[PDB]
Amino acid sequence: TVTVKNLIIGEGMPKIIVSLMGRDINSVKAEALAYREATFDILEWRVDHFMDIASTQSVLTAARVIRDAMPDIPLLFTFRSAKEGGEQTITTQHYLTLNRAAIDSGLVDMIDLELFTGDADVKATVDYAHAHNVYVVMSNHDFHQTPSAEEMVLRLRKMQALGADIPKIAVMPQSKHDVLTLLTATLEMQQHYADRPVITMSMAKEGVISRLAGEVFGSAATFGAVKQASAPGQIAVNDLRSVLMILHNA
Amino acid sequence: TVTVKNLIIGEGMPKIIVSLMGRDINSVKAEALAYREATFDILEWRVDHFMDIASTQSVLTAARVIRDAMPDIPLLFTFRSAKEGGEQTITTQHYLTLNRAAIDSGLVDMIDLELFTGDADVKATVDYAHAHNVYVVMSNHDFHQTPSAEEMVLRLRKMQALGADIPKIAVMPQSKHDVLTLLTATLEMQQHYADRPVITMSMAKEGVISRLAGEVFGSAATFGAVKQASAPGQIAVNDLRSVLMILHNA
Ligand SMILES: *C[C@@]1(O)C[C@@](O)(C(=O)O)C[C@@H](O)[C@@H]1O
Ligand SMILES: *C[C@@]1(O)C[C@@](O)(C(=O)O)C[C@@H](O)[C@@H]1O
Ligand SMILES: [Cl-]
Ligand SMILES: [Cl-]
Ligand SMILES: [Cl-]
Ligand SMILES: [Cl-]
Ligand code: NA
Ligand code: NA
Ligand code: NA
Ligand code: NA
Repeated sequence: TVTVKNLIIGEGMPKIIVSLMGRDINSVKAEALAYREATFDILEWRVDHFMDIASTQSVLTAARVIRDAMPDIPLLFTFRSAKEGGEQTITTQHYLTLNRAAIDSGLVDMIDLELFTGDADVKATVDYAHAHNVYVVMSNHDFHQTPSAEEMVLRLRKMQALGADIPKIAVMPQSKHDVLTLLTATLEMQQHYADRPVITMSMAKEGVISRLAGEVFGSAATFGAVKQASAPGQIAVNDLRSVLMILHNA
Repeated sequence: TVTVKNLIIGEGMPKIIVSLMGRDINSVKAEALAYREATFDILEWRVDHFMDIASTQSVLTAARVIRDAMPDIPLLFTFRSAKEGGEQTITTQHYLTLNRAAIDSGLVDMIDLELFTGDADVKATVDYAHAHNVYVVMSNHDFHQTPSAEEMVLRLRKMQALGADIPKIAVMPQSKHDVLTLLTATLEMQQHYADRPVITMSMAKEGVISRLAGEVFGSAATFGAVKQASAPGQIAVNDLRSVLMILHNA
Protein backbone atom coordinates (compact mmCIF):
# COMPACT_ATOMS: atom_id res chain seq x y z
CA THR A 1 0.00 0.00 0.00
CA VAL A 2 1.04 3.56 -0.43
CA THR A 3 0.17 5.69 2.51
CA VAL A 4 0.53 9.20 1.26
CA LYS A 5 -0.30 12.07 3.50
CA ASN A 6 -2.33 9.78 5.78
CA LEU A 7 -4.36 8.19 3.00
CA ILE A 8 -3.94 4.43 2.51
CA ILE A 9 -4.00 3.89 -1.25
CA GLY A 10 -4.60 0.22 -2.15
CA GLU A 11 -6.90 -0.62 0.79
CA GLY A 12 -10.67 -0.32 1.07
CA MET A 13 -12.63 1.76 -1.38
CA PRO A 14 -10.90 3.31 -4.38
CA LYS A 15 -9.64 6.81 -3.61
CA ILE A 16 -11.27 9.79 -5.32
CA ILE A 17 -9.05 12.18 -7.18
CA VAL A 18 -10.25 15.55 -8.54
CA SER A 19 -8.29 17.79 -10.90
CA LEU A 20 -7.84 21.47 -10.31
CA MET A 21 -7.51 23.48 -13.49
CA GLY A 22 -6.60 27.17 -13.37
CA ARG A 23 -5.06 29.34 -16.12
CA ASP A 24 -3.51 31.88 -13.76
CA ILE A 25 -2.63 32.44 -10.14
CA ASN A 26 -5.94 34.12 -9.35
CA SER A 27 -8.02 31.35 -10.89
CA VAL A 28 -5.93 28.65 -9.17
CA LYS A 29 -6.71 30.27 -5.82
CA ALA A 30 -10.43 30.57 -6.62
CA GLU A 31 -10.54 26.94 -7.69
CA ALA A 32 -8.73 25.79 -4.55
CA LEU A 33 -11.27 27.67 -2.38
CA ALA A 34 -14.15 26.02 -4.30
CA TYR A 35 -12.57 22.52 -4.22
CA ARG A 36 -12.14 22.57 -0.44
CA GLU A 37 -15.95 22.60 -0.19
CA ALA A 38 -16.10 19.19 -1.92
CA THR A 39 -15.28 15.77 -0.46
CA PHE A 40 -12.54 13.73 -2.13
CA ASP A 41 -9.27 12.00 -1.23
CA ILE A 42 -6.54 13.43 -3.47
CA LEU A 43 -6.15 16.81 -5.17
CA GLU A 44 -4.47 16.72 -8.54
CA TRP A 45 -3.20 20.05 -9.83
CA ARG A 46 -3.26 19.94 -13.67
CA VAL A 47 -0.26 22.19 -14.19
CA ASP A 48 -0.59 22.09 -17.99
CA HIS A 49 -3.71 24.27 -17.77
CA PHE A 50 -1.59 27.03 -16.15
CA MET A 51 -0.56 29.68 -18.71
CA ASP A 52 2.60 30.95 -17.04
CA ILE A 53 4.42 27.60 -17.05
CA ALA A 54 7.53 29.27 -18.52
CA SER A 55 8.46 30.52 -15.02
CA THR A 56 9.37 27.84 -12.48
CA GLN A 57 8.81 30.49 -9.80
CA SER A 58 5.30 31.20 -11.06
CA VAL A 59 4.46 27.47 -11.03
CA LEU A 60 5.83 27.10 -7.49
CA THR A 61 3.88 30.11 -6.27
CA ALA A 62 0.69 28.53 -7.65
CA ALA A 63 1.48 25.27 -5.90
CA ARG A 64 1.95 27.20 -2.68
CA VAL A 65 -1.45 28.88 -3.05
CA ILE A 66 -3.07 25.45 -3.36
CA ARG A 67 -1.19 24.05 -0.39
CA ASP A 68 -2.11 27.16 1.68
CA ALA A 69 -5.82 26.57 0.86
CA MET A 70 -5.71 22.85 1.65
CA PRO A 71 -2.95 22.28 4.20
CA ASP A 72 -3.68 18.58 4.80
CA ILE A 73 -4.77 17.28 1.39
CA PRO A 74 -2.66 14.70 -0.51
CA LEU A 75 -1.46 16.86 -3.39
CA LEU A 76 -0.51 15.36 -6.76
CA PHE A 77 1.46 17.62 -9.17
CA THR A 78 0.60 16.75 -12.78
CA PHE A 79 1.86 18.32 -15.97
CA ARG A 80 0.01 16.32 -18.62
CA SER A 81 1.94 16.58 -21.89
CA ALA A 82 0.19 17.56 -25.10
CA LYS A 83 1.44 14.23 -26.41
CA GLU A 84 -0.81 12.50 -23.84
CA GLY A 85 -3.83 14.78 -23.95
CA GLY A 86 -2.74 17.86 -22.00
CA GLU A 87 -3.23 21.51 -22.86
CA GLN A 88 0.16 22.72 -24.10
CA THR A 89 3.62 21.87 -25.26
CA ILE A 90 6.71 21.86 -23.08
CA THR A 91 10.31 20.81 -23.59
CA THR A 92 11.47 17.64 -21.85
CA GLN A 93 14.01 19.64 -19.90
CA HIS A 94 11.47 22.12 -18.61
CA TYR A 95 8.97 19.37 -17.77
CA LEU A 96 11.56 17.54 -15.67
CA THR A 97 12.64 20.80 -13.98
CA LEU A 98 9.09 21.71 -13.00
CA ASN A 99 8.74 18.27 -11.47
CA ARG A 100 12.03 18.41 -9.61
CA ALA A 101 11.28 21.86 -8.29
CA ALA A 102 7.85 20.65 -7.15
CA ILE A 103 9.58 17.66 -5.47
CA ASP A 104 12.15 19.68 -3.54
CA SER A 105 9.72 22.47 -2.56
CA GLY A 106 8.07 20.32 0.11
CA LEU A 107 4.67 21.49 -1.18
CA VAL A 108 3.57 18.33 -2.98
CA ASP A 109 3.13 14.71 -1.87
CA MET A 110 3.21 13.08 -5.29
CA ILE A 111 4.15 13.87 -8.88
CA ASP A 112 2.79 12.40 -12.06
CA LEU A 113 5.58 11.25 -14.36
CA GLU A 114 4.77 10.01 -17.87
CA LEU A 115 6.31 6.62 -18.60
CA PHE A 116 7.21 7.55 -22.15
CA THR A 117 9.28 10.56 -21.14
CA GLY A 118 12.30 8.24 -21.59
CA ASP A 119 13.84 5.59 -19.31
CA ALA A 120 16.94 7.50 -18.23
CA ASP A 121 15.03 10.66 -17.38
CA VAL A 122 12.31 8.62 -15.65
CA LYS A 123 14.87 6.84 -13.49
CA ALA A 124 16.55 10.10 -12.52
CA THR A 125 13.29 11.75 -11.65
CA VAL A 126 11.98 8.77 -9.66
CA ASP A 127 15.21 8.68 -7.64
CA TYR A 128 14.97 12.45 -6.96
CA ALA A 129 11.35 12.09 -5.82
CA HIS A 130 12.19 9.27 -3.49
CA ALA A 131 15.16 11.09 -2.03
CA HIS A 132 12.66 13.80 -0.96
CA ASN A 133 9.91 11.48 0.29
CA VAL A 134 7.72 12.21 -2.73
CA TYR A 135 5.75 9.40 -4.36
CA VAL A 136 5.49 8.88 -8.14
CA VAL A 137 2.30 8.14 -10.01
CA MET A 138 3.89 6.91 -13.25
CA SER A 139 1.39 7.40 -16.04
CA ASN A 140 0.35 6.64 -19.57
CA HIS A 141 -2.59 7.84 -21.65
CA ASP A 142 -4.05 6.91 -24.95
CA PHE A 143 -6.79 9.38 -25.85
CA HIS A 144 -7.55 7.70 -29.15
CA GLN A 145 -7.65 3.90 -28.69
CA THR A 146 -7.29 0.96 -26.28
CA PRO A 147 -4.19 -1.19 -26.61
CA SER A 148 -4.48 -4.93 -26.11
CA ALA A 149 -4.77 -6.25 -22.58
CA GLU A 150 -1.30 -7.81 -23.09
CA GLU A 151 0.22 -4.44 -24.07
CA MET A 152 -1.40 -2.67 -21.12
CA VAL A 153 -0.23 -5.26 -18.63
CA LEU A 154 3.33 -5.10 -19.94
CA ARG A 155 3.19 -1.30 -19.82
CA LEU A 156 2.12 -1.33 -16.16
CA ARG A 157 4.76 -3.99 -15.39
CA LYS A 158 7.40 -1.72 -16.90
CA MET A 159 6.25 1.15 -14.68
CA GLN A 160 6.84 -1.05 -11.63
CA ALA A 161 10.27 -2.03 -12.93
CA LEU A 162 11.15 1.69 -13.29
CA GLY A 163 10.20 2.34 -9.62
CA ALA A 164 6.70 3.82 -9.93
CA ASP A 165 4.97 3.95 -6.58
CA ILE A 166 1.59 3.81 -8.36
CA PRO A 167 1.39 2.79 -12.06
CA LYS A 168 -1.42 4.53 -13.88
CA ILE A 169 -3.08 4.01 -17.34
CA ALA A 170 -6.00 5.76 -18.96
CA VAL A 171 -7.23 4.61 -22.37
CA MET A 172 -10.00 5.55 -24.77
CA PRO A 173 -12.53 2.89 -25.78
CA GLN A 174 -13.78 2.71 -29.34
CA SER A 175 -16.23 -0.09 -28.46
CA LYS A 176 -17.75 -1.83 -25.48
CA HIS A 177 -15.21 -4.61 -25.95
CA ASP A 178 -12.47 -2.03 -25.33
CA VAL A 179 -13.97 -1.31 -21.88
CA LEU A 180 -13.92 -5.03 -21.01
CA THR A 181 -10.31 -5.20 -22.25
CA LEU A 182 -9.31 -2.46 -19.81
CA LEU A 183 -11.10 -4.28 -16.96
CA THR A 184 -9.39 -7.53 -17.98
CA ALA A 185 -5.93 -5.91 -17.95
CA THR A 186 -6.73 -4.41 -14.51
CA LEU A 187 -7.70 -7.73 -13.00
CA GLU A 188 -4.75 -9.61 -14.57
CA MET A 189 -2.37 -6.91 -13.38
CA GLN A 190 -3.79 -6.92 -9.83
CA GLN A 191 -3.95 -10.75 -9.51
CA HIS A 192 -0.79 -11.89 -11.35
CA TYR A 193 1.71 -9.04 -11.60
CA ALA A 194 1.12 -6.05 -9.33
CA ASP A 195 3.26 -5.63 -6.24
CA ARG A 196 1.91 -2.16 -5.49
CA PRO A 197 -1.35 -0.22 -6.11
CA VAL A 198 -2.34 0.47 -9.72
CA ILE A 199 -4.82 2.99 -11.20
CA THR A 200 -6.67 2.18 -14.45
CA MET A 201 -9.51 3.79 -16.34
CA SER A 202 -11.36 3.51 -19.61
CA MET A 203 -12.36 7.08 -20.58
CA ALA A 204 -15.56 8.54 -22.11
CA LYS A 205 -19.19 7.66 -21.51
CA GLU A 206 -18.62 4.06 -22.55
CA GLY A 207 -15.86 3.57 -19.98
CA VAL A 208 -17.67 4.96 -16.97
CA ILE A 209 -18.13 1.56 -15.34
CA SER A 210 -14.32 1.34 -15.06
CA ARG A 211 -14.36 4.42 -12.85
CA LEU A 212 -16.89 2.63 -10.58
CA ALA A 213 -15.51 -0.97 -10.41
CA GLY A 214 -12.07 -0.34 -8.94
CA GLU A 215 -12.75 -2.30 -5.76
CA VAL A 216 -13.69 -5.51 -7.61
CA PHE A 217 -11.11 -5.51 -10.41
CA GLY A 218 -8.15 -3.76 -8.74
CA SER A 219 -7.95 -0.02 -9.54
CA ALA A 220 -6.83 1.87 -6.43
CA ALA A 221 -8.20 5.31 -7.36
CA THR A 222 -10.63 6.99 -9.67
CA PHE A 223 -11.24 10.54 -10.95
CA GLY A 224 -14.41 12.57 -10.31
CA ALA A 225 -15.49 16.06 -11.28
CA VAL A 226 -16.15 18.97 -8.94
CA LYS A 227 -17.74 21.19 -11.67
CA GLN A 228 -15.89 20.45 -14.93
CA ALA A 229 -14.24 17.18 -15.97
CA SER A 230 -10.50 17.06 -16.61
CA ALA A 231 -11.08 14.09 -18.98
CA PRO A 232 -14.10 12.58 -20.74
CA GLY A 233 -16.17 10.13 -18.61
CA GLN A 234 -15.56 11.65 -15.20
CA ILE A 235 -18.82 12.01 -13.19
CA ALA A 236 -19.81 14.37 -10.36
CA VAL A 237 -17.76 13.62 -7.27
CA ASN A 238 -20.76 13.21 -4.87
CA ASP A 239 -22.29 10.65 -7.23
CA LEU A 240 -18.98 8.82 -7.54
CA ARG A 241 -18.66 8.57 -3.76
CA SER A 242 -22.23 7.29 -3.48
CA VAL A 243 -21.60 4.45 -5.90
CA LEU A 244 -18.23 3.52 -4.42
CA MET A 245 -19.88 3.34 -0.96
CA ILE A 246 -22.68 1.15 -2.27
CA LEU A 247 -20.16 -1.27 -3.85
CA HIS A 248 -17.94 -1.27 -0.74
CA ASN A 249 -20.83 -2.11 1.64
CA ALA A 250 -22.72 -4.62 -0.55
CA THR B 1 -38.01 -4.97 -27.06
CA VAL B 2 -40.57 -6.58 -24.86
CA THR B 3 -43.20 -4.19 -23.72
CA VAL B 4 -44.90 -5.96 -20.89
CA LYS B 5 -47.62 -4.25 -18.99
CA ASN B 6 -46.45 -0.84 -20.27
CA LEU B 7 -42.80 -1.35 -19.38
CA ILE B 8 -40.32 -1.34 -22.28
CA ILE B 9 -37.77 -4.01 -21.43
CA GLY B 10 -34.58 -3.67 -23.54
CA GLU B 11 -34.59 0.15 -23.78
CA GLY B 12 -33.05 2.72 -21.46
CA MET B 13 -31.98 1.79 -17.98
CA PRO B 14 -32.10 -1.84 -16.85
CA LYS B 15 -35.42 -2.67 -15.21
CA ILE B 16 -35.52 -3.42 -11.48
CA ILE B 17 -37.09 -6.65 -10.38
CA VAL B 18 -37.86 -7.48 -6.73
CA SER B 19 -38.92 -10.89 -5.43
CA LEU B 20 -41.84 -11.37 -3.12
CA MET B 21 -41.46 -14.31 -0.78
CA GLY B 22 -44.34 -15.44 1.42
CA ARG B 23 -44.91 -18.86 3.04
CA ASP B 24 -48.69 -18.53 3.28
CA ILE B 25 -51.59 -16.48 2.01
CA ASN B 26 -51.46 -14.06 4.93
CA SER B 27 -47.75 -13.40 4.56
CA VAL B 28 -48.07 -12.99 0.78
CA LYS B 29 -50.65 -10.25 1.35
CA ALA B 30 -48.50 -8.53 4.00
CA GLU B 31 -45.50 -8.63 1.69
CA ALA B 32 -47.50 -7.24 -1.23
CA LEU B 33 -48.68 -4.32 0.94
CA ALA B 34 -45.07 -3.62 1.99
CA TYR B 35 -43.66 -3.96 -1.57
CA ARG B 36 -46.10 -1.43 -3.00
CA GLU B 37 -44.35 1.20 -0.85
CA ALA B 38 -41.08 0.59 -2.76
CA THR B 39 -40.15 1.75 -6.26
CA PHE B 40 -39.25 -0.90 -8.84
CA ASP B 41 -40.32 -2.02 -12.31
CA ILE B 42 -41.31 -5.70 -12.11
CA LEU B 43 -42.68 -7.81 -9.24
CA GLU B 44 -41.53 -11.39 -9.20
CA TRP B 45 -43.55 -13.75 -7.03
CA ARG B 46 -41.23 -16.55 -5.83
CA VAL B 47 -43.87 -19.25 -5.72
CA ASP B 48 -41.44 -21.87 -4.38
CA HIS B 49 -41.39 -20.08 -1.01
CA PHE B 50 -45.17 -20.71 -0.70
CA MET B 51 -45.90 -23.73 1.52
CA ASP B 52 -49.28 -24.73 0.10
CA ILE B 53 -48.04 -25.33 -3.46
CA ALA B 54 -49.82 -28.71 -3.54
CA SER B 55 -53.13 -26.91 -4.27
CA THR B 56 -53.34 -25.12 -7.63
CA GLN B 57 -56.31 -23.22 -6.19
CA SER B 58 -54.26 -22.03 -3.22
CA VAL B 59 -51.46 -20.83 -5.53
CA LEU B 60 -53.97 -18.99 -7.75
CA THR B 61 -55.62 -17.36 -4.75
CA ALA B 62 -52.21 -16.07 -3.65
CA ALA B 63 -51.53 -14.70 -7.10
CA ARG B 64 -54.87 -12.92 -6.98
CA VAL B 65 -54.01 -11.32 -3.63
CA ILE B 66 -50.82 -9.91 -5.16
CA ARG B 67 -52.59 -8.66 -8.26
CA ASP B 68 -55.32 -7.06 -6.06
CA ALA B 69 -52.60 -5.19 -4.09
CA MET B 70 -50.73 -4.03 -7.20
CA PRO B 71 -53.24 -3.79 -10.04
CA ASP B 72 -50.84 -2.24 -12.58
CA ILE B 73 -47.48 -3.86 -11.82
CA PRO B 74 -45.79 -6.19 -14.36
CA LEU B 75 -46.11 -9.49 -12.50
CA LEU B 76 -43.68 -12.35 -13.09
CA PHE B 77 -44.72 -15.81 -11.76
CA THR B 78 -41.64 -17.81 -10.74
CA PHE B 79 -41.43 -21.28 -9.26
CA ARG B 80 -37.68 -21.73 -8.83
CA SER B 81 -36.92 -25.46 -8.70
CA ALA B 82 -34.81 -26.90 -5.91
CA LYS B 83 -32.54 -28.11 -8.71
CA GLU B 84 -31.80 -24.45 -9.53
CA GLY B 85 -31.67 -22.99 -6.04
CA GLY B 86 -35.32 -22.76 -4.99
CA GLU B 87 -36.92 -23.72 -1.70
CA GLN B 88 -38.68 -27.04 -2.37
CA THR B 89 -39.21 -29.97 -4.63
CA ILE B 90 -42.02 -30.31 -7.13
CA THR B 91 -42.87 -32.82 -9.84
CA THR B 92 -42.43 -31.72 -13.44
CA GLN B 93 -46.12 -32.23 -14.05
CA HIS B 94 -47.17 -30.06 -11.14
CA TYR B 95 -44.64 -27.37 -12.02
CA LEU B 96 -45.99 -27.13 -15.57
CA THR B 97 -49.60 -27.12 -14.30
CA LEU B 98 -48.96 -24.28 -11.88
CA ASN B 99 -47.47 -22.30 -14.75
CA ARG B 100 -50.29 -23.06 -17.15
CA ALA B 101 -52.89 -22.18 -14.56
CA ALA B 102 -51.05 -18.92 -13.85
CA ILE B 103 -50.98 -18.25 -17.63
CA ASP B 104 -54.69 -18.80 -18.24
CA SER B 105 -55.82 -17.00 -15.06
CA GLY B 106 -55.15 -13.57 -16.57
CA LEU B 107 -53.44 -12.57 -13.31
CA VAL B 108 -49.82 -12.65 -14.45
CA ASP B 109 -47.93 -10.92 -17.26
CA MET B 110 -44.95 -13.24 -17.42
CA ILE B 111 -43.84 -16.67 -16.22
CA ASP B 112 -40.37 -17.93 -15.50
CA LEU B 113 -39.70 -21.23 -17.23
CA GLU B 114 -36.47 -23.12 -16.56
CA LEU B 115 -34.65 -24.07 -19.75
CA PHE B 116 -33.64 -27.47 -18.43
CA THR B 117 -37.19 -28.55 -17.70
CA GLY B 118 -36.97 -30.43 -21.04
CA ASP B 119 -37.37 -29.26 -24.65
CA ALA B 120 -40.78 -30.75 -25.37
CA ASP B 121 -42.34 -29.45 -22.17
CA VAL B 122 -40.66 -26.06 -22.68
CA LYS B 123 -42.07 -25.77 -26.20
CA ALA B 124 -45.56 -26.68 -25.05
CA THR B 125 -45.48 -24.23 -22.20
CA VAL B 126 -44.07 -21.39 -24.32
CA ASP B 127 -46.81 -21.94 -26.91
CA TYR B 128 -49.50 -21.92 -24.17
CA ALA B 129 -48.10 -18.69 -22.71
CA HIS B 130 -48.06 -16.99 -26.06
CA ALA B 131 -51.58 -18.12 -26.90
CA HIS B 132 -52.67 -16.19 -23.76
CA ASN B 133 -50.53 -13.09 -24.31
CA VAL B 134 -48.14 -14.07 -21.51
CA TYR B 135 -44.41 -13.54 -21.95
CA VAL B 136 -41.75 -16.11 -20.97
CA VAL B 137 -38.59 -15.35 -19.06
CA MET B 138 -36.71 -18.56 -19.86
CA SER B 139 -34.16 -19.14 -17.15
CA ASN B 140 -31.10 -20.98 -15.96
CA HIS B 141 -29.18 -20.86 -12.69
CA ASP B 142 -25.94 -22.23 -11.48
CA PHE B 143 -25.62 -21.58 -7.75
CA HIS B 144 -22.25 -23.27 -7.50
CA GLN B 145 -20.03 -22.21 -10.43
CA THR B 146 -19.72 -20.13 -13.61
CA PRO B 147 -19.72 -21.98 -16.91
CA SER B 148 -17.47 -20.78 -19.71
CA ALA B 149 -18.51 -17.73 -21.66
CA GLU B 150 -18.96 -20.06 -24.68
CA GLU B 151 -21.33 -22.35 -22.73
CA MET B 152 -23.36 -19.41 -21.41
CA VAL B 153 -23.73 -17.85 -24.83
CA LEU B 154 -24.86 -21.14 -26.36
CA ARG B 155 -27.30 -21.62 -23.47
CA LEU B 156 -28.86 -18.18 -24.06
CA ARG B 157 -28.93 -18.85 -27.83
CA LYS B 158 -30.84 -22.05 -27.17
CA MET B 159 -33.39 -20.16 -25.07
CA GLN B 160 -34.04 -17.87 -28.05
CA ALA B 161 -34.38 -20.87 -30.34
CA LEU B 162 -37.01 -22.34 -27.96
CA GLY B 163 -39.08 -19.11 -28.11
CA ALA B 164 -38.07 -17.36 -24.88
CA ASP B 165 -39.23 -13.76 -24.86
CA ILE B 166 -36.41 -12.91 -22.42
CA PRO B 167 -33.51 -15.36 -21.88
CA LYS B 168 -32.15 -15.22 -18.36
CA ILE B 169 -28.98 -16.67 -16.66
CA ALA B 170 -27.69 -16.30 -13.14
CA VAL B 171 -24.35 -17.87 -12.19
CA MET B 172 -22.17 -18.05 -9.10
CA PRO B 173 -18.62 -16.73 -9.30
CA GLN B 174 -15.80 -18.56 -7.55
CA SER B 175 -13.29 -15.84 -8.51
CA LYS B 176 -13.14 -12.34 -9.91
CA HIS B 177 -12.36 -13.84 -13.30
CA ASP B 178 -15.75 -15.57 -13.16
CA VAL B 179 -17.46 -12.16 -12.87
CA LEU B 180 -15.60 -10.90 -15.96
CA THR B 181 -16.60 -14.11 -17.78
CA LEU B 182 -20.27 -13.40 -17.10
CA LEU B 183 -19.85 -9.80 -18.35
CA THR B 184 -18.03 -11.10 -21.44
CA ALA B 185 -20.83 -13.57 -22.24
CA THR B 186 -23.38 -10.75 -21.76
CA LEU B 187 -21.64 -8.42 -24.18
CA GLU B 188 -21.02 -11.16 -26.79
CA MET B 189 -24.64 -12.26 -26.52
CA GLN B 190 -25.97 -8.71 -26.86
CA GLN B 191 -23.62 -7.69 -29.73
CA HIS B 192 -23.41 -10.90 -31.83
CA TYR B 193 -26.36 -13.18 -31.06
CA ALA B 194 -29.29 -11.63 -29.22
CA ASP B 195 -32.43 -10.76 -31.14
CA ARG B 196 -34.40 -9.93 -28.01
CA PRO B 197 -33.65 -8.64 -24.46
CA VAL B 198 -31.50 -10.83 -22.21
CA ILE B 199 -31.01 -10.78 -18.41
CA THR B 200 -27.67 -11.88 -16.89
CA MET B 201 -26.18 -11.76 -13.43
CA SER B 202 -23.18 -12.97 -11.51
CA MET B 203 -24.40 -13.67 -7.94
CA ALA B 204 -22.83 -13.02 -4.50
CA LYS B 205 -20.78 -10.09 -3.25
CA GLU B 206 -18.17 -10.61 -5.93
CA GLY B 207 -20.73 -10.37 -8.74
CA VAL B 208 -22.45 -7.20 -7.62
CA ILE B 209 -20.99 -5.10 -10.43
CA SER B 210 -22.93 -7.30 -12.89
CA ARG B 211 -26.16 -6.15 -11.28
CA LEU B 212 -25.06 -2.52 -11.88
CA ALA B 213 -23.54 -2.65 -15.43
CA GLY B 214 -26.53 -3.87 -17.43
CA GLU B 215 -26.78 -0.72 -19.53
CA VAL B 216 -23.17 -0.94 -20.79
CA PHE B 217 -22.85 -4.69 -21.38
CA GLY B 218 -26.43 -5.64 -22.32
CA SER B 219 -28.47 -7.01 -19.38
CA ALA B 220 -32.04 -5.73 -19.62
CA ALA B 221 -33.02 -6.14 -15.95
CA THR B 222 -31.54 -6.60 -12.54
CA PHE B 223 -32.76 -7.78 -9.12
CA GLY B 224 -32.83 -5.63 -5.97
CA ALA B 225 -33.96 -6.26 -2.42
CA VAL B 226 -36.85 -4.59 -0.62
CA LYS B 227 -35.89 -6.00 2.85
CA GLN B 228 -34.46 -9.49 2.27
CA ALA B 229 -32.59 -10.77 -0.79
CA SER B 230 -34.02 -13.62 -2.84
CA ALA B 231 -30.46 -14.51 -3.97
CA PRO B 232 -26.95 -13.63 -2.77
CA GLY B 233 -25.57 -10.28 -4.09
CA GLN B 234 -28.83 -8.38 -4.42
CA ILE B 235 -28.58 -4.85 -2.90
CA ALA B 236 -31.24 -2.51 -1.48
CA VAL B 237 -33.57 -1.38 -4.23
CA ASN B 238 -33.19 2.40 -3.57
CA ASP B 239 -29.42 2.06 -3.84
CA LEU B 240 -29.73 0.02 -7.03
CA ARG B 241 -31.93 2.69 -8.62
CA SER B 242 -29.47 5.41 -7.59
CA VAL B 243 -26.56 3.69 -9.31
CA LEU B 244 -28.52 2.79 -12.43
CA MET B 245 -29.58 6.47 -12.73
CA ILE B 246 -26.01 7.67 -12.33
CA LEU B 247 -24.81 5.29 -15.09
CA HIS B 248 -27.73 6.19 -17.38
CA ASN B 249 -27.12 9.97 -17.10
CA ALA B 250 -23.29 9.98 -17.17
C1 LIG C 1 -4.45 10.43 -14.71
C2 LIG C 1 -5.17 11.31 -15.68
O1 LIG C 1 -4.52 11.36 -16.88
C3 LIG C 1 -6.42 10.59 -16.11
C4 LIG C 1 -7.59 11.37 -16.56
O2 LIG C 1 -7.28 11.53 -17.92
C5 LIG C 1 -8.89 10.64 -16.50
O3 LIG C 1 -9.20 10.12 -17.56
O4 LIG C 1 -9.53 10.76 -15.50
C6 LIG C 1 -7.69 12.74 -15.79
C7 LIG C 1 -6.32 13.53 -15.77
O5 LIG C 1 -6.42 14.79 -15.04
C8 LIG C 1 -5.34 12.67 -15.03
O6 LIG C 1 -4.14 13.32 -14.95
C1 LIG D 1 -33.93 -14.93 -11.93
C2 LIG D 1 -33.56 -15.34 -10.53
O1 LIG D 1 -33.23 -16.66 -10.48
C3 LIG D 1 -32.23 -14.74 -10.20
C4 LIG D 1 -31.87 -14.46 -8.80
O2 LIG D 1 -31.34 -15.70 -8.42
C5 LIG D 1 -30.79 -13.46 -8.61
O3 LIG D 1 -29.68 -13.96 -8.48
O4 LIG D 1 -31.12 -12.32 -8.48
C6 LIG D 1 -33.15 -14.06 -7.97
C7 LIG D 1 -34.36 -15.05 -8.18
O5 LIG D 1 -35.53 -14.66 -7.41
C8 LIG D 1 -34.72 -14.98 -9.63
O6 LIG D 1 -35.79 -15.81 -9.86
CL1 LIG E 1 -6.94 20.39 3.76
CL1 LIG F 1 -5.90 -14.27 -14.22
CL1 LIG G 1 -49.75 -1.24 -9.00
CL1 LIG H 1 -17.65 -9.36 -29.71
NA1 NA I 1 17.06 19.79 -9.39
NA1 NA J 1 6.65 -7.94 -13.50
NA1 NA K 1 -53.84 -26.35 -19.10
NA1 NA L 1 -28.45 -17.96 -32.49
